[PDB]
Amino acid sequence: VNPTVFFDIAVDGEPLGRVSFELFADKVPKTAENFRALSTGEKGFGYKGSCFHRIIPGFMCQGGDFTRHNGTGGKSIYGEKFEDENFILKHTGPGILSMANAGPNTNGSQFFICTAKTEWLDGKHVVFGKVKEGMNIVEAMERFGSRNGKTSKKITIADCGQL
Repeated sequence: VNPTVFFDIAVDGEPLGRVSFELFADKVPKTAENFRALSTGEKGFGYKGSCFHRIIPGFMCQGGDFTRHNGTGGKSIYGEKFEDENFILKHTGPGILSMANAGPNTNGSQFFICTAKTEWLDGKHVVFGKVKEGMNIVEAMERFGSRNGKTSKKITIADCGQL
């Protein structure tokens, strides 16, 4: 059975709500395991306390840079970067979880939650999960974004783990 992980989201330190994700370990096991382990922190580092640094309404919410907090950092449990596992799954609509990258085979820890269908990312970003519960919380987060991605309040992962 595919693992489920949760983020508890806070806005300027005030609790907003919980989002849970199904990770498609049956189709992208290496990519799913990276996200799972970073969510539990079991390797000694991970997402707890990190922020969503880029939110564009009608597009996506981006996070996972837990070392520089602005899109220039992060690392995977396999090292600084790891390969594109496969592109079996596509960006079919809101709720899709996909890896951010800076070119072929440069996955780290950064990810984005799609809030729209983003078909032009198919075959370039590895899809590895989907929102299971709390899409309404993602929609609420989206309202703190802007056209250039800067957030009007600090959106943080106050807690996270495996359900």
